[PDB]
Amino acid sequence: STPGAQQVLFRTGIAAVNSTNHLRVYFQDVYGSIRESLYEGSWANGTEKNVIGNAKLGSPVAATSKELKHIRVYTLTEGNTLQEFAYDSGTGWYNGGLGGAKFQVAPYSCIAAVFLAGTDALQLRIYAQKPDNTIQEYMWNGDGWKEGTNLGGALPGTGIGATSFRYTDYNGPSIRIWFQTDDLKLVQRAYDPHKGWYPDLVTIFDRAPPRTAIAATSFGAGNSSIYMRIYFVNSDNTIWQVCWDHGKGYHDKGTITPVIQGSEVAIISWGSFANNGPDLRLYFQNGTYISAVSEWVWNRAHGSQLGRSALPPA
Ligand SMILES: CC(=O)N[C@H]1[C@@H](O[C@H]2[C@@H](O)[C@@H](CO)O[C@@H](O)[C@@H]2O[C@@H]2O[C@@H](C)[C@@H](O)[C@@H](O)[C@@H]2O)O[C@H](CO)[C@H](O)[C@@H]1O
Ligand SMILES: CC(=O)N[C@H]1[C@@H](O[C@H]2[C@@H](O)[C@@H](CO)O[C@@H](O)[C@@H]2O[C@@H]2O[C@@H](C)[C@@H](O)[C@@H](O)[C@@H]2O)O[C@H](CO)[C@H](O)[C@@H]1O
Ligand SMILES: CC(=O)N[C@H]1[C@@H](O[C@H]2[C@@H](O)[C@@H](CO)O[C@@H](O)[C@@H]2O[C@@H]2O[C@@H](C)[C@@H](O)[C@@H](O)[C@@H]2O)O[C@H](CO)[C@H](O)[C@@H]1O
Ligand SMILES: CC(=O)N[C@H]1[C@@H](O[C@H]2[C@@H](O)[C@@H](CO)O[C@H](O)[C@@H]2O[C@@H]2O[C@@H](C)[C@@H](O)[C@@H](O)[C@@H]2O)O[C@H](CO)[C@H](O)[C@@H]1O
Ligand SMILES: CC(=O)N[C@H]1[C@@H](O[C@H]2[C@@H](O)[C@@H](CO)O[C@H](O)[C@@H]2O[C@@H]2O[C@@H](C)[C@@H](O)[C@@H](O)[C@@H]2O)O[C@H](CO)[C@H](O)[C@@H]1O
Ligand SMILES: C[C@@H]1O[C@@H](O)[C@@H](O)[C@H](O)[C@@H]1O
Ligand SMILES: [Cl-]
Repeated sequence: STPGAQQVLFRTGIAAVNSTNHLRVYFQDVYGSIRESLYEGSWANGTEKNVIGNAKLGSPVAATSKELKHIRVYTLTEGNTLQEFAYDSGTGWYNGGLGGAKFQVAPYSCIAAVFLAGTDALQLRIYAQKPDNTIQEYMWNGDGWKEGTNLGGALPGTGIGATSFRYTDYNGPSIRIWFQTDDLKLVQRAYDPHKGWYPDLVTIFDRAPPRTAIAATSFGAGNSSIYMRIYFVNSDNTIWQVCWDHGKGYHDKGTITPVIQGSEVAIISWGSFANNGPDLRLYFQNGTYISAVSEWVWNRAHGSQLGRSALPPA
């Protein structure tokens, strides 16, 4: 290992945000602090100096952005309330208003977060699990944090993945979330502006490890068209990918890369098939320097490859 890698919590929550190939990755250190590593032509940071706040040890870590102008990082307090670390260009980092609402969630809750797509407005949707094991949506629409739609029961401790996109023929954003139910299946719920939340769950994987990590992205929105990718840790101790492609639906799935038992997972993307992409980056723990965070890359030029073997501070 390295003194650097040893600072990274084993099975840390992982999140990532980007503006094309300008990357930020969030993780928890062994003292409970949330740190940011960065890629701006090369990897940097992830040190004691790149602390953006503190969270309960073992906390989920979620993040969403509007390019790198506005970044929001979500975690649990020691009291099992949702909290938020915020960055705005020109202001830097501060404690977001989410914590002030004191939303109490199950101590084992995960978190997902999206900015709503296709608007300049800063509108956020956060997904977590309440003590009754239901998935609750929380909303910011410019005038305080409020509860949104309750999305029903899920396996206690389920991973939660989420993405927002805007079809170019729609007048408003869509949302898709993924989670695990008590029967251990992985499922999708869906929100469109005309149907609201679709009544029924769509199964994307028949049986997954209990509380397996779940991470999702979408890209290349067009007229009533989208591409989506969902990742989770399967029982073979690897990340698997599930593929939605326009015109084919949920038509394929397969292993991507080995991880440590119980690794968490983050995904970012940019670009589209129509324009010499997309690009995909996955972050996870695969045992490099024991506890370092590693990267997997997909692009058009070279397809599937391992990227940075050990992210800063390793
Ligand atoms: C090794 C090398 O010199 N090039 C290969 C590498 O590409 C990286 C470079 O092309 C670099 C040029 O300045 O641009 C990088 O963006 C790219 O790296 C990858 O993407 C960035 C955004 C981060 O995720 C990096 O950790 C990641 O490695 O890798 C590519 C594709 O995987 C090609 O092999 C290049 O030949
Ligand atoms: C690549 C690099 O060396 N970045 C360092 C630099 O980053 C900051 C500058 O780019 C600055 C220009 O006005 O804007 C800052 O907000 C930016 O901060 C970095 O990017 C944003 C989006 C956040 O992710 C920040 O946490 C991150 O630091 O200078 C800073 C210190 O000011 C850091 O050393 C970066 O390493
Ligand atoms: C300038 C200022 O006083 N900011 C404090 C205020 O933050 C809100 C304002 O910053 C407002 C005007 O620019 O923008 C809001 O977006 C912002 O709230 C933050 O961003 C939104 C998208 C949500 O993520 C919020 O939870 C988050 O705070 O009030 C906050 C508390 O809400 C802080 O005190 C800011 O310093
Ligand atoms: C897959 C398909 O073509 N039809 C399903 C699907 O409905 C589609 C359909 O309404 C089209 C209209 O062009 O818009 C979407 O593709 C929609 O699917 C919804 O969004 C996609 C991105 C996925 O997340 C999908 O799971 C979701 O349902 O779903 C409906 C459910 O009412 C029916 O199952 C159609 O037969
Ligand atoms: C839509 C479809 O049939 N997908 C196949 C396909 O996927 C490839 C393929 O569409 C080529 C076309 O030359 O473009 C990419 O390689 C695409 O890859 C898929 O999307 C990228 C973003 C990644 O998520 C990657 O993991 C994924 O496979 O061929 C592959 C095998 O090479 C599969 O058979 C898909 O189901
Ligand atoms: C985008 C939509 O915004 C509000 O209407 C919420 O009540 C819905 O759950 C959804 O998040
Ligand atoms: Cl110093």
